[PDB]
Formats: sequence, C-alpha cells, structure tokens
Amino acid sequence: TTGRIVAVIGAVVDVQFDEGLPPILNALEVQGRETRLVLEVAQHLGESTVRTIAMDGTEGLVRGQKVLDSGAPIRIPVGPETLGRIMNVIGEPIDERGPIKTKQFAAIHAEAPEFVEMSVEQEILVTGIKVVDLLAPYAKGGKIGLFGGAGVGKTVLIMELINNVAKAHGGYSVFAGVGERTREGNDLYHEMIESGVINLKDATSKVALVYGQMNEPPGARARVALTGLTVAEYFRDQEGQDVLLFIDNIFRFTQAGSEVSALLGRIPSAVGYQPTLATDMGTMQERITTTKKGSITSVQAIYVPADDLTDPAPATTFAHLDATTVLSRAIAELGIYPAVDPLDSTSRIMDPNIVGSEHYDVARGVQKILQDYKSLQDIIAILGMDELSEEDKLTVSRARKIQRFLSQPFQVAEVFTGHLGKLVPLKETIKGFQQILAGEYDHLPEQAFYMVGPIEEAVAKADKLAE
Amino acid sequence: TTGRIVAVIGAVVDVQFDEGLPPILNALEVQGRETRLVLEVAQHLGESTVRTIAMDGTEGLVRGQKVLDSGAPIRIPVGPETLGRIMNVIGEPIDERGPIKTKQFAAIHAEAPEFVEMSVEQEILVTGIKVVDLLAPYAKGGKIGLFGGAGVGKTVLIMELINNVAKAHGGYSVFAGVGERTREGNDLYHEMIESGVINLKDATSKVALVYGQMNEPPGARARVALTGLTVAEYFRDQEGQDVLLFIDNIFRFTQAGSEVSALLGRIPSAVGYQPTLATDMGTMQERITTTKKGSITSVQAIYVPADDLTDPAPATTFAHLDATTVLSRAIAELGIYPAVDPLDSTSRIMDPNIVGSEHYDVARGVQKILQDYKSLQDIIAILGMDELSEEDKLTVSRARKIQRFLSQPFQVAEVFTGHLGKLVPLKETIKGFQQILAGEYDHLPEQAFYMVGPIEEAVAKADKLA
Amino acid sequence: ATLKDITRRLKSIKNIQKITKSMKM
Amino acid sequence: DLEETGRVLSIGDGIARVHGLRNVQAEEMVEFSSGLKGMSLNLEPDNVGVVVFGNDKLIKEGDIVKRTGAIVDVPVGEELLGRVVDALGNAIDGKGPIGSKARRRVGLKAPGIIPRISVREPMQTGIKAVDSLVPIGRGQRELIIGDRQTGKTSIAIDTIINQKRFNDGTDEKKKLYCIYVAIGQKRSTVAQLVKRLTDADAMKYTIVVSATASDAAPLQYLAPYSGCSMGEYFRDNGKHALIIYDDLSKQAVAYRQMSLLLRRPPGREAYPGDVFYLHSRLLERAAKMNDAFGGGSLTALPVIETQAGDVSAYIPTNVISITDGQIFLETELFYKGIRPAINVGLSVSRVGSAAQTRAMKQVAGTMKLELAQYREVAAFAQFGSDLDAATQQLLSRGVRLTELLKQGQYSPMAIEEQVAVIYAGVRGYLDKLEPSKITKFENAFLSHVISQHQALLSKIRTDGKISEESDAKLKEIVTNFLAGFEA
Amino acid sequence: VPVGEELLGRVVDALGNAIDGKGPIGSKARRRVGLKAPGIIPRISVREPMQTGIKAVDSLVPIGRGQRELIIGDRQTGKTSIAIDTIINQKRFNDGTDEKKKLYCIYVAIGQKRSTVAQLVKRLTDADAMKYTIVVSATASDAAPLQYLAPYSGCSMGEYFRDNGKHALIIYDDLSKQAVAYRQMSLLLRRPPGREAYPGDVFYLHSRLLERAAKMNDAFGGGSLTALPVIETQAGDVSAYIPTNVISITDGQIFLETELFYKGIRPAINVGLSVSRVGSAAQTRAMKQVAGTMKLELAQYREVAAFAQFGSDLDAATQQLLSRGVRLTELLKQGQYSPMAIEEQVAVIYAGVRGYLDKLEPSKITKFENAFLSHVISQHQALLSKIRTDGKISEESDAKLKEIVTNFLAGFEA
Amino acid sequence: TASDAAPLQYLAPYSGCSMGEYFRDNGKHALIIYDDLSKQAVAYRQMSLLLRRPPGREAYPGDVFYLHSRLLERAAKMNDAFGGGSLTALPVIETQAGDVSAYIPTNVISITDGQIFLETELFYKGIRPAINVGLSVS
Amino acid sequence: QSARMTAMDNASKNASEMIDKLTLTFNRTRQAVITKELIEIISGAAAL
Repeated sequence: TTGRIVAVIGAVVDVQFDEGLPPILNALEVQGRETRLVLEVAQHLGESTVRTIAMDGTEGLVRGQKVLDSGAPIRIPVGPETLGRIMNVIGEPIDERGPIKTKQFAAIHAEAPEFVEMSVEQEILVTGIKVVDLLAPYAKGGKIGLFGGAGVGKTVLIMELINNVAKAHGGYSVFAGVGERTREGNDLYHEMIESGVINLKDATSKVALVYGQMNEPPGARARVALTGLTVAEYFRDQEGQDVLLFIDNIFRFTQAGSEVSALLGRIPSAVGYQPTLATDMGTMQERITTTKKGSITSVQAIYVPADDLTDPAPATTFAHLDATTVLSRAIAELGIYPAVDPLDSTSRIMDPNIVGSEHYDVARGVQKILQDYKSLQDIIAILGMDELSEEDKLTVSRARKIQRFLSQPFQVAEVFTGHLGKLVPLKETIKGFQQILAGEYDHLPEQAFYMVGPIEEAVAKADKLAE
Repeated sequence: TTGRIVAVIGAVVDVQFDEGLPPILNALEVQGRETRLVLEVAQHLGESTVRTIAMDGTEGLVRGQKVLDSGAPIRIPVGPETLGRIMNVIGEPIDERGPIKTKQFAAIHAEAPEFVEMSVEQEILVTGIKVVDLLAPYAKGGKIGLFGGAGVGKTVLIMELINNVAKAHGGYSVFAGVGERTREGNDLYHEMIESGVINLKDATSKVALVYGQMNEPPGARARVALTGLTVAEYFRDQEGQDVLLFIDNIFRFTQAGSEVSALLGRIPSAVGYQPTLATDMGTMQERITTTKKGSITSVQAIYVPADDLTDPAPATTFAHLDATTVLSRAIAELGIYPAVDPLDSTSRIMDPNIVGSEHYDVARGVQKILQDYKSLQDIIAILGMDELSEEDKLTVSRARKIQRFLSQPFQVAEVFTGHLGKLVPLKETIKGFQQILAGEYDHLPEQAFYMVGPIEEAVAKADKLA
Repeated sequence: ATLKDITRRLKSIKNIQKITKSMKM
Repeated sequence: DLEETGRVLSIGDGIARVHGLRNVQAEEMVEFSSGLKGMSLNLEPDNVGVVVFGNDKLIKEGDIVKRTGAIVDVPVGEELLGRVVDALGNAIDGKGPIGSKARRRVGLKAPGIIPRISVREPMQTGIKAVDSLVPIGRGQRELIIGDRQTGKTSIAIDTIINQKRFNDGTDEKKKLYCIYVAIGQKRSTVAQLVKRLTDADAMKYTIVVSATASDAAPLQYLAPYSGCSMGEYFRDNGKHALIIYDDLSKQAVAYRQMSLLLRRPPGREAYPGDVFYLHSRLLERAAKMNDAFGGGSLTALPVIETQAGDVSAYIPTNVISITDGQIFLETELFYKGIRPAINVGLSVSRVGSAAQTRAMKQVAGTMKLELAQYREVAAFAQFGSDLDAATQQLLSRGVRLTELLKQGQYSPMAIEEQVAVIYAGVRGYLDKLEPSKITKFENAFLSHVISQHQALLSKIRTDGKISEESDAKLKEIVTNFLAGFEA
Repeated sequence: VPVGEELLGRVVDALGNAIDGKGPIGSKARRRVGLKAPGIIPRISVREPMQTGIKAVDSLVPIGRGQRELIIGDRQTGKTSIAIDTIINQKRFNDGTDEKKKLYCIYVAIGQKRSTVAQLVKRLTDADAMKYTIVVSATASDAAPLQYLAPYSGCSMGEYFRDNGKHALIIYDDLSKQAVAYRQMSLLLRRPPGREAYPGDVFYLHSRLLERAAKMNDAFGGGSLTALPVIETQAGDVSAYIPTNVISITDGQIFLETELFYKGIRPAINVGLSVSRVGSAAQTRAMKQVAGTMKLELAQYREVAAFAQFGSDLDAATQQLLSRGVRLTELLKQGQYSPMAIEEQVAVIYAGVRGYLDKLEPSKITKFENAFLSHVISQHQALLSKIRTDGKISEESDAKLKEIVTNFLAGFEA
Repeated sequence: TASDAAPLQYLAPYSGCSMGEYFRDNGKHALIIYDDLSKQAVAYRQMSLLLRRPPGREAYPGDVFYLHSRLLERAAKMNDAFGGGSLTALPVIETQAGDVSAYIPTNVISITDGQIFLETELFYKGIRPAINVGLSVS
Repeated sequence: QSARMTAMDNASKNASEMIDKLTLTFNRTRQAVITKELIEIISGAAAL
C-alpha cells in the first residue's frame, strides 16, 4: 500500500491510506528522502488515517508526501554476524563497515516468554565490588538494576561490571545505549576494540552494539531498547547461549514515550507521564528474561528524575528486578564511590539458604550498624557526643569506618579517583567486614579504610598515615 | 414521563426524555431490573437529556432502556414505624423484617429552616453524662465532633446518649452510617439489640438505623446522610421532639461528595476535594438546628486526614461544630469511663453568658485542678511524691478524686457490668464537683468516687468501704 | 522542604525533646 | 446489523471505539473478528468504548465486533486447587485443563448485613508478632502495607504455608483454602513464588490467579474479582478461604489507565472518582457467614505499596479506610534487625481478641502492655546516663520482648509453640539473658520442647490455655534449660 | 544562518543580522541551525585541555575540548563570570603562533537584558577578546522564537570551526530562559503542557543542542566544539527537574553556592557536587601530577570538617586532614578577570598539596600566593617555561620547586 | 449564609457595600462589617472552578485579589466638597494555624490600612481580646 | 545542677516549639504537593 502524509507535528506524522490500512506496529518508509525514514504506526485514527511515530527527523517532510507500507514491524538483522558491529534502531550498520549479512531478520516487537518458560535457578554472580557483593549480590541470569539521579555513578558502575564480568564471560554480550551520551558509545566501542572484546579483523567478536542516543528524536529513543533486546533474544533462544545484556539507560525508553504522548492525544497521568507507562514498561521488561532455552543477565541503568525514587518511572521499575543497586548523591557528595546506598540496595539472593549464614550475618550486621548510626546522626549533630554511652560511640566509630571500607577505587575511574582500581574477591570482602564488626581494627584510623581494596590495604595505609 | 437511557459511563447515566424533562434532584426509576435502580438527576445537558448519578450498580444497563421519572426526589418512609428498622438510601428495608409501613413519605432533598424559624437562643441539651454535661456541654440543635475510635467506648457512648435522650427528653434518635463497613453495621445492629435500644419483639425501639455501606456507589454514600436527616426532621417537624442525629462518619460524607463531583467531571479544588465542598456541607449541616417546633442535635464522627486539622475536609467541618467529644485511650487506661478527655474535649456554649457563672466557674475549676495535677505528675514519679506542699498535696488528692468522680456507670452496660446505670442531672453534676473543689469530701477516699452517679453515692460507697 | 526531610527532622527532634526533658528533671 | 454487531471506528492505546452494538449491556464481553475479547465500559450515545483484552495489533478500523450476550464469569470450586490460572481462570501452569463444574460471575455484590455474624474464629498466620498483637479472625479483611521490599508478600506466604497444620488434619472446620492473586508482578517472581509454595507442600491447598506485568490492563484490573469469586465458592459452602491480593496498588494503576484512556474525568493522582468504589466493592465480599448460611468464611489479605511511608497518599488512604486493621511494615525496622518489620505501635486489628485463643491471650495481653510501656521510654536508652531502676526495668523487658517477636521466613509456628516461647520472656525468664542470645535461646529452647515435651504442648493445645500445672512444668523446663544454656 | 570567520568580533541577533551597527557581515557560508550531532564514528575521546584560567575548575573539574560542562547555581552566584574569565583566558593561545591551541569563542545571551550584554561586550573589548568572539544576542524583548532559536543559531556558527579542524568554545547563557521561551512558543501553538508546564520534550530541546558540542577525529579535521551552558537553580536546589535534566546531558557540572560565596569562597564552587566526566584525560601531566587525588580529598575534608563542628576527641590523621583541607581551600580561591597560566596554577597548588603550607596560617595563604607567584614569575621564568613546556614536572623541576617554596616561605614568615 | 447558593454568598458584600455607600455619599457616616471575606473567597472560587477558569495558587482563580480590592476600595473618607461623609470597612479574614502568609490573608493585608491579629495562644492564656499588640497595626 | 536544669528546660521547650512548627510546615507542604500534582494533570488533560 501507499499512503500520503497529511499532517506533521514533530516526531508524530499522520498518514492517509486510500486502500489497505497498515496494521498497528507496522513500519512505513517515507518516499523521496536522502536517508531512510521509518514511521511506526501507532494508532488508527479512523477515516483510513493512521497516526505514527517517526524513527528520525521530520524536517523537510511535506504534506502529501508518499509513504509505502513495508507490511511488517521494524525487523532487524539478528544472528552472530551482529557481534563486533554497531547498529541503529532500524538495524542499519552505523560503523561504516558495510552491510550486516545475517541469514535471518527479526521484528523488534514480540510477545514475552510464557509463565511455563520461566526458570528459577539462583546462582550468585560475584563482581569484585565490595558493597554489591556483600549486601546486594547479583545473580547469574537475574535482572539487575542500577538506580541513580544525574551523575551519581550509574554508567561507571556499568563500566566496571563490563570489565570485571563481561570481559571473562564465555558467551555473548549485547550493550544497547538508549538515549545516552554519544561521546560514551565512542568511548566504549574503542575500548572494546583496544581489549579485543570487539575484533575488526576476524570473527572473534563477543559483543554486539546497538545505539539510539540523546541526539535522536523521541521515536528512535522509544525503540532502540527493543532493537537491543531483540538482538539479545536471538542468542538466548536460537543459539541457547548465556547472554549478558547491558542497557544504559532504560529510563530513556519511558521518557521517549512521555515525549510524544501528548501528541498522541492522551490525558497525562501523574507527574506528566503517559497513562500507559506501566503496561508499556511491562510488555518490554517481560522479554528481558532468562528462560529454559537460554539465560540473560541484564544490567540496566535506571535514571531517577529530580533524584526522586518515587517518580512514577524509577518507582514502576523496581518490580522488574531481582537485585537493585541504589546510588545516592548524598553518599557520592561525601566522596564515597561507588555511591551505593547500603540501606536501600537489595538482592533476592540475600538469603542464608543461598549465600550462607556467614555471608548473611555479616551483611545484616553491617546494615544494622549503619542504620544504628543513621538514627544517631541527626541527634549527635545538635546534642553533641559526650552524653553518648561508650557502647554507642563505638558504633559511631565502626560505622564511620565501614562507611569507608565500602568505598573502592574502580579500575575504570582512575581518571577520577587518582587511585589504582582494586577488585576484591568475595571472601576478602566478607572477612574484612567481619573483622571491622568484630572490633579487630578499632585502633586504625577511619581514613585508613577509605579508597582501598582488601582489608590489608587499610592496615598498610594506617602505617603510611602513621606519618 | 418515560425516558430512555442514552449513555452509561460507570455510575453516571444519561437519560433522554421526549416530552417532559425531570427537574434536577428528581429520582428516576430504571425499568426492567431485578432490583430497584434509582438514578438521581444532576444536570440538564440540553437537548432533552438529563445527566444522573446511579444509586446502585449500573451493570447490565442498556442504551435505550426505559426510565420513569418518579416526578420527585428520593422519598422515604418517615415516622415511628422506622424506629428500630434498618434502611437503605431510598428508604428500603435491609434487615429483612418486611416493609417499612409508614403513613408519610419524605423527600430527602429539603431546604433549611428559614431565618424566622430559627431559635434565637442557646440552651444546653443535657445527656446526664457528668464529663459531657460539666465540661463540654452539648447544645440543642448544635453539632458535636466525636473524636476517638475503637477500644475507647465509642459505641457504648453512642448508645447511652440514645437511651438518655429517650429518657430525659422523650426524644428519639436516628443513626446514619455514611460509608459503613457492612461487618461493622451488623455488629452495631446486634449490639444495640442486646442493650435494648432496639427491640425486635415490641415497639420500644429508640433508634432508626439508616445505612450507606462502603460497597455502595458514590451517589448513595453521598445521600444516605440526607435520608437519615429526613427521618430525624420528622420527629421534630411532625412531633416536635428533640431528636438526635448520628452521622458516622462525617468524613466519608465529604469523600462521597468528591467522588460524585469527579464523576460529573468538575475540576477538583485545593487538595482534590470538590469545588462545592462548602456548599455540599452547608446544605446538609444547616438543616440541623432548633426550630420553633423542636430540634435535631447531631453527633458526628470525625476522621481527620493526614492528622492535618487544616486539611480542607476537617477545616470546613469545624465551621459548623459547637463542641467536640474527644474519646481517649489514655483515659480508658485509667479505667476511667466514659473515657472522655476533660481537658481536650470542648464546647462553644461554655460561656458564663450561656451556662451561667456557677456552671462556668465549676467547670473552669475542675479543669485547672486537672491541669495543675498534670504538671505535678512529672515530679511525683521522678523526685518522689513528697516535696509536696500542704497545698500541693491537696490539689493532687482532690484532682484524683475528681478524675474518678468524672467516670460513670452506663445503663447501656448493665447487661454486662453487673452494675446499675446512672443518669446524673446537671444540678447534681455541678454540685458534686462544686463540693469536691470546695473541700467537703477531702476526708473521703478516692475509690469512694469511682463509678458512681451523684455525690451522695460517693458518700455511701465510702461507708461500705469502711 | 521535602516531606521526607521534614519527617527526618521531626524524628530527631522528638527524641531530643524526650532526652532533654528527662535530663531536666 | 448494527444491533448485535458493530464496526471499529478507531483503535489505539487498547481502547476500541465501536460503532453499532446497539444492544450491548454495560460491562458486557464482546468479540473482535481476530478472536480477541473486549469488555464494554463506556456505552456512549454514538459509540461503545471497548477495553481490549490483548494486543491491539490484531484490531483495525472496520474490524467487526459481535456481542457475546454473556457477562464475565469464571471457573470455580475445588478442582482449581494447586493450579496456576490467569485472570480469566485459564490454566497457565501447562498442567492440563482445570476440571471445573461450577462457574461464578466475577463481580457480585457482597453478602448483605443480615447474612453474617461476628468474626470469631482465629485465622492464624504462624507469625508471633501478628498472632499475638495483630490478630486476624476468619471473615476479617486485614491489610499488609509498607514501602517496596519491606516483607509484605513474605507475611502472606508464611501465612499460606502455615495452614498445612490444619489442612493435613481431620477437623474440616479448621482447614483454610488459600488464594494468591498476583497483579502487575513479573513472571519470574510468581514462578519463584509457586516454587517456594510447592517446596512446602502448600500448593495442594492453594490456587494462584496471576495477572502479570505484560498482561493487558483489563486482566490486571479483573484479576482480584475473578480470584474473589473463586474464594466465594468456599465461603458459601460452609468452607473457609483465605485470599491475598498482591498488590491493590498495581490494580488501581490498571484501572486508572483505562479510565483516563476512555477519557473519564481524573481526580487526585489522576485516579477516577470511582477508584474507592473499585476496592470497597471488592474487599466487602470477604465476610464471616452465619450458620444459617453455612458458617463459611472468606478472609482477605490485600497488599498496598506505600511510597516513602506516605500512608495518607490516595489509594493507601482508601484501603486503610476500608479494612479492619493494618500490619505496618518499616524499612528502618527491617534494617535495624526487626524482621518481620512490623511496626507494632501503628499496626491494628479492629477484630482484636475476638479472634485470639485463650492460650495466646493468657500471654499476648501482658506482652502487648510492657511493649507499649517500652515504646514510651525506648528513646531514652541511648542517653540513659542515669535512669532509675523502675524505667531501666522496662527497657530490659522491652528489648527482650522485642527479640522474641523476631522471626525467620518460611517457618510459621503452631500457636502452642508461640505461647511457650512468649511465656519465657514475658514471665521474666530471659531478663537476665543477653539480648544478643534470645534468638539462639528460643530456637534451641523450642527445639527442645518440640522434641522432648510434645505432651505439654499437646496439653496447652488441647486445654487451650496454660493450666496451673503446665504452668509449673514450663517453669522447671525453662529454669533448667536456661541453666543448661549459660554453662 | 550566516557562518564563518566573518562573524568574529561582531554582535549578531538570533538570525545572523548584525546589531553592532558596524556594517553587514561578509558571509559566504550558511548553515542550517538545526543539524543532528555527529554520530559515534566521526569522533575521538576528549584529550586536549580547555583551560579556564581558574584553579578550582582546571584542577578539580577539568574541561577538555569537545566537552560539555555546565555552569549551574542561583541568581548572582557568579555563573557568567566563570564564562567571561574563560573567554579572556584564551588570548594566551590566540595571540600565539600555534593554530591548534587557538580557541574561537561564541557567547549566546538569551532572555538577558540589552544593557547587560552591552556591558558584557564592553569588557570583552577592553580585554582584547572580541577579536576572537562572536556574540549572538537574543534578549528580553526579542520574540520568544528568537530566544528559542538563538542557541541553535550560535551552535551552527561554532560547528563551522568544529568541522574545519579549528577549535570553538560556546557559552549558552542561559538555557533556563530559553526553556521558558520554548514553553511559551509551544503553549501558544496549543501543544499540551507537560511536567512543570514545559513541553514534554524539554529534555530533548537541550540534548539535541548540547550533543553538537563534540571532538571530531583526525579523519574529520580533529576540530572540536566545547559547550558551557548555564542553568539557573532556585534556592540552590540542584535536584530540580530542569537542573537534573541538563546535568544528565553534559559531561559534568560546576555548582556555585551562595553560601560559599558569602562565606568568602569565590568562586563559590562546591567541590563535592561538581564533577567532570572527562577526568584527568583533559589535564596536562603537570596538573594531573599535582591535583590527581585532591578532589576526593577535599570531599572527605568537608565531611570531617562537619563531623567535628565539635572537636570529638580527634586523632591525627584527621587533624592533618583538616589542616590540609583548610589550606587547600584558600588556594582554590580566586579573583575576577585574572585567568592564570597552567604553570602558574601548578606552582601554587604544588605548594599546598605538598604540605609546604601546612604550618602557615590560613589567613596568610592568599597573601602568600600573591608574593610567591610574584617571585617565580619574575625571577624564575625558567622553571615556569620548563613546566609549561615539558608540560610535566620532571624530577629536577620538582626539586628546584621544593627549594624555592621552602626558602621563600621561611623568608616570608620572618 | 452557609446554605445560600455560592453566587449569593459571593454577591452579599457588594450589596451591603452599596447600602453603606448611600450614607457615605450623603454627608453621613456608615460602618460595614464583612464577616468573613475568607468564605466569600471560597464561594467565588467555587463559581470560578465551575465556570472552568484556570485554578492558580491554592486553586484560587487569578482575580481573587480583585474580588477584594474592588470591594474594599469603596470604603473611603470624602472631603467637604463631596459631603465629608464616609464608609469604614472592618472585613474579617480567617487564617489557618496562625499562618498569616497564606494567599488570601496576604491579599487582604495588601489592601486594608492595618490589621488586628488575634492570637489563639493569647485567647487561652486568658488575654482577651486576644489582640497581638506588636503584629497589629493602624 | 541548677544551670543544667535551666538549660535543659529551655532546650526542651525550644524542641517542642520546633516540633509544632515543622509539623505545621509539613501539612502545608503535604497539601500543596497534592494540589500541585493535580493541577498538572488537569492542565495536560484539558489541552487535548
């Protein structure tokens, strides 16, 4: 079929078909353009007119312009020949290395795995990060979420996980940049290459990349995650492999939708969001999942507007995760990186039956004391510390040292911390905290515990500080 | 007139009339339904169509369905044969004791007592409850804010007032449950029954119950307080008694108002309430007064949202209240009952220019002493009960006697306390406390005053307490 | 003025008042 | 034929606007060519706004819509037990068709005021804090409320698990069938959930209605009613049933989404004026019937997710206002070591002791009281540079009683085990014990009496209270065990 | 709009027309105001410094070329000053020989007042900076659409330099007033208002623009565009929706507080809350050498400085921490219009970071820095020219420096 | 009163004012007491939300200050050439929790020529009239 | 002991006053957020 453009208002374009109305979700191509412009059908307005979302700029479009129904939703090149490559929302290479010669093509829109397809294996996935591991362990094949307001560490944390996990991972990895910084896709691509995760000469590439950055129109941003996720589902089902999925930042998918929502003629829900936020998020989040066929280990960065965790978006996403790392500008502000909030981070495997009681009693032991100290903070603030029971001024001590022992110099932030990155093993972590909690270092100074890897570095640093 | 249904959107039914359009507020009956579906009219959309709000589920309605203008607002059986029965919003029986057979029917939407019907004076209505009558006197025709909920004797206090109104004023009472939890109504029912206020065997019931359960649509929980009002107005405008109106709880009235408002698509005002919050309230509150024929006195259970007394719901409501009865869990813990708080409960009529200097002074005497003792309370426990002066030791003694003298046995709780209920008279009340203040029973012991009626009993109990 | 912060402050001042009234007596 | 069938004028955001269908009734199920169902929520002058039960990719302008004439009803009865069904009663556990005879309508009116009687039979959770201080009776509606991840669903699960003690028993008036409704949850969570229940052998007496994250709004909307009907079949037949709505927050969202897309007027938080009525008509269907009606019951545990502890936000306000009590969970408590995170001071049970056993009351009562007393002084502790031994006493009872309320998950206790342990601290036996040890004490102490003393517990159980005898036997059992304990 | 070298030293409106009544622009090139930012492939990691002249900034929140760094704070906290000092500091290289080190500047006024801009272009002229600056002005009385466009217009003039292997710096002062303009234009078109009354796409409004500041690879000329957008907060609330919308686009932020400002800390840079997502890659080795860990040190200092606003039996490691913290805080202070040269910054930070000033009295520090810098500039330009030239601090330079500071310091504390 | 349609509550003060104006206009002297302007304001706001006018601060329509300035500008002291007559207005405004910064109170303070603030504290403590002598002005 | 008594009397009375004020500030804020969030929804809805 061939339709005509009847109205253009931003990323929203209305098309009128004379015969044969393209179904909802169908992709249409605008005729007469130097570059490929795809319009996804969004609604049937009636009168053989469809309302659509543009996958790119709408400049220069004209009323009356021709549009052909492609007869199917956006379909992209899926398969192993996507590895080491950089793709578009619409599946076009954007790395200047030629076509992507895949055997098959997949539509980015698809139903989520059925209930009888779910898996319930729960294996801790050690990362080398003290805080995460100790208190909110990630799980292989599980859904992980990094929550944070602007500039608190979401991406760097995603960066050190790619290093401490993606790099040894025997399986593919798909990194989908959704509405983030272009500078960043260029930093990562070239890093993947310099470290051979991406190989431009041979077929040893172990990571496919998909990008729809912040310089794109809402439409592209409302779909790249789909493209990204679609690439990943292939390796899960058609190959049955262990996939690692990185998305930075999934909030962008939801902001994308809120940006065209009004032009779609909808009464706004609260906080400006579109009324279909949760369902829009649901049909998507439900595909990002491990099944009996394959396994996905998704690490999704989640932006928090105005730093408010109750904002309908961040708020609506918690339910889709098995583990959550909540970052806080209040912690970051103190110079404690990674700025994870020890009392707002959780993992579904923080179970004695799964990580063990030593792991579990330490974690909870560390959390009690930080909570105990949080409560006193506001009070010794005014009433001072003298009146406090030696019993209580020891927890202030230990807490302040733990607070530090939880920071760590990342290997991807030496440009930031001026410190060599340290990766600590799960047992070095459990033990280090166990001892602080045990009173075994009440003599060393707090500062000795700040920006160090394993507990021995805290002891060494004490001496170095000893003068 | 016979209209058709043109649209059904949730609990809002639009009805189109060919000849003759029902005025606003009329009740329309939907034709062809297992049960009675009353649609109240709310607006004249123009083009012969009315916009109404259903008083029950619109499930199943059909565009084109037939609707019969009952040519009047919701009317209900009013009169004596309502006493002891439980009734719906549109005056139907929901206690399964057959038809409420009265002679008169009374439309629920009624205007209020013209200025020239107004009484020009403030009179205390006596209930026979020592705290209530001494420190927070109800007012005839006035509105009282009853605070406190469970565990604190709310339902027993509501039931003694009933009884004491029948007794001392030959007036009857109505009970309107606005947004009542079905569980809690049925439990209120059997509890009045067991205490007699309701009698299924004879014709001695002193209460008519009107219910607007929580499952009912906005419009129903919206109007049921008016229905209850209608009933009460009868025992005043037709039989010139002193009726008692109980709206439980006044907040769900307001909320029902907002739901209805939102459904009619009107822009909410501050905090999301209805634009008409103040009028919705005023058109109802104002029908509660003392006219030349008699008076309706309303005990309203208040729920304060967010513990915010300046929240539009509560704030609006106090505009009408003449007194508050604060039930307190703390007081209860002293064993003291009724568990009314003598320092937190208040009344507009506690003015010497209204209750008379004597009454006013005693009351102000009782409270100060109760206040002073409160001060000392801290000292006693810490530094121990003795730097206490020949003076400081007397304020305590008396205060502690007073605290007790303010408690009292209810006739409603006789089937249970194995004790005899007391309805102390106002005169007896002021004297009682007058003398304790006076120092006339300083020799008497505390427990002589616990759970008794008139001071005379404080004396006699002392005797039996050697 | 965040209902969160406001609440955080009320929390710590209600305790102060309590410990402070105690110390007075 | 525009009377029994219609044509789609426009379709989007899951709202279908059909022309024709002149005979449809409000809320009637209709069918689109493609096979998709839809429910008529807006009967307008010139059109029917239909709520599509699925992907609106399968509907186009002009598609033909036909009436079914049937209103929404679902399978019901004993064959659903141990099954995992969607909001329409369809089986999703891939175990084969549910052999359902009876079919009930999802939205029915609650039993009126006459057909009931006071909630009097205990509904035991197995959680000491709840069972001794926030008692639930059969027919009661008690809300579990709290922020994200505070322990809400765990309470329900321990509760379900716990009913095996009576479901494996002979007394058929103590058995309680369980129904768990999952609304807006991700499929992996429910899968994990059903696993935990299978592993504890609680699926035999449980039905799982599941309307997850990717299911269309209307199914998430309905889920709780369709699960309610299923539990009503038991209630009405002299049987007892327990229902967990997890969460009512997500269903409210589902409803708000359709309301706004059908363009009904939005009120606070964008919720329709009839959101209160959506839950009240649901939560009232739970009730205790009268023998005249079978004495059967339906208890409901609805979950509400608060935000930053804002119990006054809109939906949390409605539901609190509708139910008979609330179990308030708190993060601060949780991280401080109190798990389950029940805030005992703010939690409530309007039903109260009318639902506690005499055994429990025998202990629950003084515990409730020393705790309230501790709560008055607690804050002093940390600065108690010199408190009198009067209050210093209540701080001690305070921390021990508090440690006794602690509890691990998946291990609900028998009312007799709970009173034996509560008796221990309440009577003063752990007062000289170290706070740090009460958790260890109880565990071992309870292991001991569950091993060696099953005859005393059987007494306590049977006699329903603590006889003067069994009282004395417990004294010795704990004073010798304690001695053993601090050796 | 008009684009190219002809515009330098001229004041244009949002469409290119001159407003300095100094004659027509001799433009031969034009450029669409709205062009998508170069993709992934055409760029290269930011590596060349963009020196502001401000210690605090150049040492703690380094800015590289192709980088977007936001200046944000309440009214009057000094946001524009940061930008002026930066434009003025560029004479150093522009008056020089090397064309790769040169930086052409663009200053876009939006919603501002004509007399303020006139004041602004005067100062630039008095500093002999207009020669390399273009000023796009879209002031308070200009139509909403001019104010709206102004940023894209100015951007396009900067891409001319970016796409031709040259270097440009653009200041968007401020992006707050533009958003208002956008909001107005947009509501008047009847587009449904969104959060806070702004269009549902205000994020997009600024992302689209700032993505254009970029570093192109040698394959595309190696030129670059660096942006310094300004945003005004209210009641120092940086968590605010717009503030965070923009903080989530740029490569860092410089947050100025009025509290710090009144307190004497000018610039009022808030160490803890400001960041640079480029890190030391945008710093010379001399600077990296001296300020490599200082940022997290000062963060950790601000905390304990608070934790002992009651000298709670404080050890030594923290007494030392408070002693460095205060001295270092004084050194980061700075006046206006006197952008320092990189080697000058390294000399003075050096003195502090090395502990040579741990025994001087905080109050003395500012005076000392003027004395010390005087000495080395006059006497020692051999060490300054070497540090500057080598670009690093060799072992002997580091030894010649230790010698100078310690001795001068002593004579100084006579 | 509380039971009359909002439009009548809204109108009431203007009518009374016109009656006071006869006296002002004829060399006579009248006193008008508006009790309260708080409730008139909510009556006018009910009207405004029902007419669909944009709700602003506290949901009050943009012209509620004028609802009041127009009214209170009419109290006035004429000179001899116009009769020497006069109109004195004592309008009443009800604050919530002693908050004198609210939108309506401020509006009205910015219109009259002084205020008499009565304090709840004073009232209980037994000082009545509960006037706040430092805050009040003429 | 007389100065600690006095100092702690004041401190306690200041606290309570602070308590009373924060509470009232809390309710004002609570009401404005709801109103504010609701006007925002209405504006968006009306523009359609």
